[PDB]
Amino acid sequence: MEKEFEQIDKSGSWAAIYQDIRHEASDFPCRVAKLPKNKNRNRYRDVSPFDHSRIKLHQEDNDYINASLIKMEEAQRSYILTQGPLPNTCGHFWEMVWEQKSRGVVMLNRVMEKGSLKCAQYWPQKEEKEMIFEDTNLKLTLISEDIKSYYTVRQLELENLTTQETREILHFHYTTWPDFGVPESPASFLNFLFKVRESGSLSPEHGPVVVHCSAGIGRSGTFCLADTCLLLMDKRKDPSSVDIKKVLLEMRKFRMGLIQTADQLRFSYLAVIEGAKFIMGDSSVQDQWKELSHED
Ligand SMILES: O=C1C[C@@H](c2ccc(C[C@H](NS(=O)(=O)c3cccc(C(F)(F)F)c3)c3nc(-c4ccccc4)c[nH]3)cc2)S(=O)(=O)N1
Repeated sequence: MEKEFEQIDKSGSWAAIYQDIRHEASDFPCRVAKLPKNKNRNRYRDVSPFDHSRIKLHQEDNDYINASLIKMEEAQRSYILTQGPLPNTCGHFWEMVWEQKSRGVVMLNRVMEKGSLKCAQYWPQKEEKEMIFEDTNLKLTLISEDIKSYYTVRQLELENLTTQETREILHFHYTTWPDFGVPESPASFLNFLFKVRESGSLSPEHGPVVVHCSAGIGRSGTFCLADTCLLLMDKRKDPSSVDIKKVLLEMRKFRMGLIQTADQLRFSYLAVIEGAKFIMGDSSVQDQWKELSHED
C-alpha cells in the first residue's frame, strides 16, 4: 500500500488518480431528491442521495431525508451518511436515528466554519435546555459530555414521547477538521476513529452509525473509507489485497462524491497505512496515537 503511495507521490499523480475515480464513479438517479416538494430538505442542490440507497422516514407523509445507506458487504459494516441537518429537518434526523436504531452519531464539521453556516444546532448544548421535536414527537437531552482539545464525546438521551421509551445516543464530534481539508494528522484521526469503535456504536447489534459533515460526502467519506479499509485488512488473510480506490468506487455506488479532494484520498492512504500497524499486531500504536494527538 505504501509502495503504491510512494509511487504516486513522485509521479505527482494524486490528482490524476482522484480525477479518474470521479470519472469512473457510479451515476444513479435521485428522482425523489429532486422532487419540488423536497427542495427545502436538501442543503446542497448538487449533493443528493441515490433513490436506491436513500433512507426512508417511516412517516406516512413525506419519507424523504438527504441520507444514504452505505452497505459494505465484504467489510460487514453499514454507515448512514447524511448532510448537516437543516433547521427544518432536525426532527427528520432524529426520526431516522430512532427508526434505524443507530447508537452513535459522528459529526465532523462545526455549525459555523470560516463565518458560514454548515449545519444546524440539532442537539442540546446545555443539560437544563433539552430540545423537543414535535413533528416527530421526540425529546433530546444532553446528559454529559467529554471535551477534548480537538473533539468532544456527548451522551444524549433521545426519548420517543409517544411510547415513553428512551435510548442512549453517543455523539462523537470532531471539532478540528476543516472543510475540503484533512485531520491534523493520521494519529488524531485514528485515535478518534478507535474512540468510536471502542464505544460499541459500530457494533452489528446496533443500527448503522450515522456519519456527517456539512454536505455528507467529503469528510464523512474520508472517515468511512478509512474505517472500511482497515476492517478489510483485518478480515482478509492479507492486508495487501485491499485496494482503496476499488473500495472507494464501491462506496460511491451508495453515495455520490465520497472523498472531495485529491488530498483527502491521500490522507485516506496515510490513515490506512498507519492504522495497519495496529491490525498487524503492534500493541503500542494506539496509545502512541493518543499521546500524539494531544487530546488534553
Ligand atoms: O471536505 C468536505 C467538503 C464539504 C462540502 C462538499 C460539497 C458541497 C456542495 C456544494 N454545493 S453548492 O450548492 O454550495 C455549489 C457550488 C458550486 C457549484 C454548484 C453546482 F450545482 F455544481 F452548480 C453548487 C459545493 N461546494 C463546491 C466548492 C467549494 C469550494 C471550492 C470549489 C468547489 C462545489 N459544490 C458542500 C460542502 S463536506 O462537509 O461534504 N467535506
